Amino acid sequence: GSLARAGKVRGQTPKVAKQEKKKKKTGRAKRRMQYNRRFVNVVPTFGKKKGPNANS
Amino acid sequence: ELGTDPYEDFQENWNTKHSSGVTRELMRELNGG
Amino acid sequence: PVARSWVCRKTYVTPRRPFEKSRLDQELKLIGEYGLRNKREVWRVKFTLAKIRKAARELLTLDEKDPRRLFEGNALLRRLVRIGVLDEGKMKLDYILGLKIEDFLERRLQTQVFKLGLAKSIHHARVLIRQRHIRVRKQVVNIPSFIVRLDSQKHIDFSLRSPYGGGRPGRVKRKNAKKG
Amino acid sequence: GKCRGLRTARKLRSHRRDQKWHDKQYKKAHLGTALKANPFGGASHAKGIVLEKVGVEAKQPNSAIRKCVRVQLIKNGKKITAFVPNDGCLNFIEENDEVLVAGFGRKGHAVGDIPGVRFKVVKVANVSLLALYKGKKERPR
RNA sequence: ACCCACUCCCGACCCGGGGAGGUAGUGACGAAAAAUAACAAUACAGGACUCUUUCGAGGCCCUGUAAUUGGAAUGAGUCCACUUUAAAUCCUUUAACGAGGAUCCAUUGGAGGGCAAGUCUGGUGCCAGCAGCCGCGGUAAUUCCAGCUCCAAUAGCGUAUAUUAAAGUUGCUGCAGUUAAAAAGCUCGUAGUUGGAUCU
Ligand SMILES: [Mg+2]
Ligand SMILES: [Mg+2]
Ligand SMILES: [Mg+2]
Ligand SMILES: [Mg+2]
Ligand SMILES: [Mg+2]
Ligand SMILES: [Mg+2]
Ligand SMILES: [Mg+2]
Ligand SMILES: [Mg+2]
Ligand SMILES: [Mg+2]
Ligand SMILES: [Mg+2]
Ligand SMILES: [Mg+2]
Ligand SMILES: [Mg+2]
Ligand SMILES: [Mg+2]
Ligand SMILES: [Mg+2]
Ligand SMILES: [Mg+2]
Ligand SMILES: [Mg+2]
Ligand SMILES: [Mg+2]
Ligand SMILES: [Mg+2]
Ligand SMILES: [Mg+2]
Ligand SMILES: [Mg+2]
Ligand SMILES: [Mg+2]
Ligand SMILES: [Mg+2]
Ligand SMILES: [Mg+2]
Ligand SMILES: [Mg+2]
Repeated sequence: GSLARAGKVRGQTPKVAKQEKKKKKTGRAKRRMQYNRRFVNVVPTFGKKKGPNANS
Repeated sequence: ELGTDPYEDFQENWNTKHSSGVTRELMRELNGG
Repeated sequence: PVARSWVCRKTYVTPRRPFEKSRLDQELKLIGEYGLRNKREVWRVKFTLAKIRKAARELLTLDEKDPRRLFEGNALLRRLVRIGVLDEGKMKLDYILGLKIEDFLERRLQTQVFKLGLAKSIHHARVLIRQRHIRVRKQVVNIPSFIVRLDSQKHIDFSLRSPYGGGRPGRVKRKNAKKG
Repeated sequence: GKCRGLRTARKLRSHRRDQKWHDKQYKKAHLGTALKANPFGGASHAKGIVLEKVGVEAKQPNSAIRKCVRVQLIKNGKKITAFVPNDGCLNFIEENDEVLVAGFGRKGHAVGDIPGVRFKVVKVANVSLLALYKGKKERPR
């Protein structure tokens, strides 16, 4: 078929610049944060388990 | 506020496109994992 | 032909199932409790324990009076008691199967520095060890995975050259004193 | 049933050796016709010259136009249809270019909607398609 | 590229020679150890503890989160010297300099299921594209193109191909043959395989 529409969508998406974020920790520090967030720091729940990236 | 009901979601979308998701949600409501 | 050696081996095995929730939770609990860098350090100790268990199980299929069993199980039990995972009263060959990975994790230099009060945290203990502040009876050791023998347990201290063990003040103290 | 005599080793071994030929994969690997018919000749990758650009219609129930290239291999001269997988990467390939081609992932079997296509383009003009797509390297020119 | 200093070999030889060999250079084939931060005070939040029945109460303790404060510890680097070696290099040892955005910035693949992790927002509209497989996309896309956030391993992570386990889907252990693929139309018969008790 016609090959003129190649790259149509990727060339239509409006450009958005990434924002500036503080650098993430690496190595042992990242694992310490994960351990403190998943097990050490827990709030009481009523059985409705939510995922880490739940929204609405 | 009570927003989402896993039981209703499964019972309605069990045969729809979003079945594999809602099932995965329902188990989280049941087994606590 | 060359005069080199090519003997080497791996020290860990990856799990068969990449994404298992229970295994991930257990491994992350171990890493958090003992301040390990990554999952590979857990797998290394798991491999060591697996090898020990395999040897013990292979020696338990022989007759009790077999000379090789008597010679080699005695050596294995002696080494286990020497490193401190086993006890003197439990020096039978069956008790080896009752060992767990936490017993081997408790004998690292990183956890022993923290348990002896030299450091106020396990991560602080690892930092102190890696920065050449800890010595083992004469020698400055900076390897966190160092396995402390029983007879060396009493002989962990600060190094004589460390600012903590009576040495010269560090770079920051000297610079700040020069400031004022 | 099977023979369970103590002196039947020859019979058992001969029967197993003869019945291994009814396995599709064993016969494919040990017959030599598949290796002869394979355009790569057993290689993981190959280099070719882009003869032209083509568009292949996706099989039903999907509807699309998959962008592919007809190329000719350098070592044996065979002609091959390769897939250029990304959004808009077909504009990174020019005619008479030299490209590196690898398998599609199913060991000579077609993948997905694309009918009869078992190869994909990896590098064009000695630079990887991923670098061009992510804007890390430019075409040599 | 450097050397016969080591290991050994040859010669009439204690002395000569050796791209054999050794030492450096390239080297993410691959294997081992192991940095990318630690602590304290505040400012919030939880638990235990007590007294107060409840509103409550606290440096009274323990634990978490802050481009909020503070001063301590360091090696990556620059670089005297010694040591190393045939002469060097590297490692080790040591002077001096050397960290707050400690900008001395960790990446590779994913976020429907298999399989850990968002039917959040903006585009596109069976197009572009994704997708190992099932599948998604035809105006409210959990799957495309992006932003944010979240997962997995980590100085490593994807892809293509050969191969092993998974395969009790080549079955000796250990598979099947009524209807899912399957027992020769029937009988005889050589080789092969197998072969009833009994002797102190
Ligand atoms: Mg076929
Ligand atoms: Mg479709
Ligand atoms: Mg010599
Ligand atoms: Mg000489
Ligand atoms: Mg040479
Ligand atoms: Mg040579
Ligand atoms: Mg390695
Ligand atoms: Mg860094
Ligand atoms: Mg990413
Ligand atoms: Mg996305
Ligand atoms: Mg999945
Ligand atoms: Mg899941
Ligand atoms: Mg289909
Ligand atoms: Mg829309
Ligand atoms: Mg949308
Ligand atoms: Mg196999
Ligand atoms: Mg098996
Ligand atoms: Mg098969
Ligand atoms: Mg069996
Ligand atoms: Mg079968
Ligand atoms: Mg049939
Ligand atoms: Mg019949
Ligand atoms: Mg006969
Ligand atoms: Mg008999």
